[PDB]
Amino acid sequence: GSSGSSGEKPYGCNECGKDFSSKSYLIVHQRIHTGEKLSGPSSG
Ligand SMILES: [Zn+2]
Repeated sequence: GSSGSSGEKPYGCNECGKDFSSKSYLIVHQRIHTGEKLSGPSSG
C-alpha cells in the first residue's frame, strides 16, 4: 500500500560526490566545477 513513487534525491554529483533533491540544485552546483580552461601559467 503506497500512494505512488517515493523518489528521493535521485540526482547526484559524481565530480565531487554531492546529493541534491532536484535536477536544478545539481546543475547549478556542477557549475562550480566546469569553467577550467587550459590556458594558464602552469601549462605543464
Ligand atoms: Zn560536485
